[PDB]
Amino acid sequence: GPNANPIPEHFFAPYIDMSLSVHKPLVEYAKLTGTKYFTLAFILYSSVYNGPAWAGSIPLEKFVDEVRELREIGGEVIIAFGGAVGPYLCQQASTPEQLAEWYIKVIDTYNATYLDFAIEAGIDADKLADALLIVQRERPWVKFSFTLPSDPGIGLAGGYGIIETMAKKGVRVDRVNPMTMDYYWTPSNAENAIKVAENVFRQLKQIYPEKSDEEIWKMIGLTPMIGVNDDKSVFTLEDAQQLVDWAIQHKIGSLAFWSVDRDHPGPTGEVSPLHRGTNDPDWAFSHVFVKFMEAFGYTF
Ligand SMILES: [Mg+2]
Repeated sequence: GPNANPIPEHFFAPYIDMSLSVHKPLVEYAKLTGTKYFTLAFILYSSVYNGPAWAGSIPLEKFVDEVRELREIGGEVIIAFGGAVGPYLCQQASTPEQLAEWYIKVIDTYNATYLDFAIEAGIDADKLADALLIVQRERPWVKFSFTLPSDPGIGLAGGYGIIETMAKKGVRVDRVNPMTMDYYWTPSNAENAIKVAENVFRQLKQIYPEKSDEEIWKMIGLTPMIGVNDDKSVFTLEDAQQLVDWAIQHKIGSLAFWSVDRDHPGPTGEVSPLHRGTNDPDWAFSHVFVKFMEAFGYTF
């Protein structure tokens, strides 16, 4: 369309922390990473603006021009809410109507076609669902993704209840995107990411028993944390390659990772927003994950 582009059927849209002072133009990241799709993170409640803002108080509209320029090369974005720290819009809003108004302001500012709810903290899932019923009614072209903590012993944790609530309420669930990271008791590697994927497959089959195997895999995305994780385990470049190959074979809907600005070498094991604590060259993980899209027709 004139102000929005198609996202491929099998896509890779890694997270960019928009609040970092190192932030490059989106078009520059496209050139460097090889992907022209990104998940922009995170919108939170700003007390200063009494509404949505990046990391809870950078002006909402700051990146409109960057998104326009990315769209000029055929790129597109997913706008993400939430993340590790609150206050989330869905926590601060007193009513689902207020919450939907805020989500719609974000959609309208960016002409967004896809939203991501990265729900890590405790929330009122009923209020969220009620808000999203309003959003999908008013903005019926906007897809919803849910990015949620996971563990290779269980699949989704409390986030399972969120998806259950969505499905019951009749809220569209376009993507379920477990965060395959930070288990603490077992390492963040490809084997464990695949176990999470399999568990989530079973979880979604329970909610949507009428869906085919291929329909369920299409709903699933996986998001590792590249290189060193918060628990000192390391999701390696070999893990990336193994996961990409598995993802291609299973024809899953999407991959992402935390994060674009971490895709640089750094001192071994150091946790940073600016590098991944491994020795792989700049953009090495990005280039491996792009192979997922390339299997299914993508070229850039
Ligand atoms: Mg929120």
